[PDB]
Amino acid sequence: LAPRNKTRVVSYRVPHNAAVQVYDYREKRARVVFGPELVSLGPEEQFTV
Amino acid sequence: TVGAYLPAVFEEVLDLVDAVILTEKTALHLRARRNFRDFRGVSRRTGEEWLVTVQDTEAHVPDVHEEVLGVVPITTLGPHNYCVILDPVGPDGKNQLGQKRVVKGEKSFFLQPGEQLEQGIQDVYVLSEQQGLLLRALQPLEEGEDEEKVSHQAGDHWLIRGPLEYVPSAKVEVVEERQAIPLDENEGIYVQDVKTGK
Amino acid sequence: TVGAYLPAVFEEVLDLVDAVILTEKTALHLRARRNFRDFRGVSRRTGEEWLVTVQDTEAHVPDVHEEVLGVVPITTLGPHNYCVILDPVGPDGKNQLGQKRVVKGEKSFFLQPGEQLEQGIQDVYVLSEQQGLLLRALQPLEEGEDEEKVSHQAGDHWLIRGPLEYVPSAKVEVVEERQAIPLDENEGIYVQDVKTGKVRAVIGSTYMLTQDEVLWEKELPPGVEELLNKGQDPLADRGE
Repeated sequence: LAPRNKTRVVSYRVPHNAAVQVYDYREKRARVVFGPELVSLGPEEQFTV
Repeated sequence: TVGAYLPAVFEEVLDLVDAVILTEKTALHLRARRNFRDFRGVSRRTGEEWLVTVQDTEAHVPDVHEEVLGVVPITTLGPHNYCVILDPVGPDGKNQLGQKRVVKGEKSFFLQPGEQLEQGIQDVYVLSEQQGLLLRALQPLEEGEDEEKVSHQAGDHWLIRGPLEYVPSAKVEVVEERQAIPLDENEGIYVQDVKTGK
Repeated sequence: TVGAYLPAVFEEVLDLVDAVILTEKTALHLRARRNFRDFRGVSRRTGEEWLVTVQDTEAHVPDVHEEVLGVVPITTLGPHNYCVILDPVGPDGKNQLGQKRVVKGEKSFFLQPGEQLEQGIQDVYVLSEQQGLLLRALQPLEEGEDEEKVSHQAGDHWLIRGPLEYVPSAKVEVVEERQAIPLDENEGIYVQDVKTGKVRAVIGSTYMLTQDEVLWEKELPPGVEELLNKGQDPLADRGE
């Protein structure tokens, strides 16, 4: 409902069985992370929808 | 001469000039109409203005030559106050026109004949650890009132933060009040270093 | 003579001329009606105008010959101020007509009889690192107030940027205020070097356009512009 802050780092809390792959476009390195960790996007990391 | 004065045949009495009582918070701002020497013993030119304080006389009486422009109240600054004097008085006694001088705290001074405050009794910038300041050196190589005596060039910015009671000099100019953004672990912001573009 | 003056049989009193009080912020602008020598001791020609300041006399009285045109206030410049004097006074005392002179900061001076300000008390150009200036040498070989003492020819532009408190000289002319465009990695602009005609893609740090570069508009073919705005992620946006 409330609009998000564009300044803040986009963080997505990954569940223990789910898996998200992020594309760090600045260095062309693709990493996929899973577990209890919340992944934090960099300046150009984007989620795999 | 104190008492009943009997004027001579040649002298025509106009009025009794009242001596103005000078307190530590007031001083007499007066010009000179003719070249003369006052009761202090220093010759004053025509049109020269100066201040009479308590250190000279407790009760000065506006002289026949001296034209009192009005009393001047004291310009007192607390320990958390600063002010910018427009056209300050130099060592020669004349105004340094076009220049400005900053006065620090706890200095009760009188506004000299020509000196003006830029904005009044301003407040000095005290800053916490998570508070700060973005500046702009209006001139070149200030290299003053800096802990590392670093000298900024004219037009570049720098950051002053932390527990510092900072008073902006005549060369620098405060751009914006900057506040630190409280971020814990796995949280943060996206800063853009515009000097390098990244 | 100070006091009650008794005029003679030959002299007819017209009026008491009042001496004008000169302060450090004012001076007397007056011409001369006849050839004479003033109280300073320098002979003045007919029609010559000059200034009387506090360094000469604290209270000068407009002489019978001298015609006071009016008081002149001081032209004070702060440390962040400059001004352009139109027709300045040279070493011979006469005006250098058609020329202009720039005055730097912190110099309180009086406008001489003939000198005019071009636009008033202008502000000197201070520039940040990501700010800058595009100039135009109205004359040839300025080779002045330049760090490398480089001499531009007449009509060519150059770029001044960085922490420089720059004051435009009488020969140069500021064309436009130029600002550096903040670009991070994998982002950039299309600059067009019009001196050589070629267009390149600058990507990397925050690039600032040089003296002979203009932004080039890449015209994409129609349809492609829709696929870049719509197709942000075709792996997820594929059903339409």
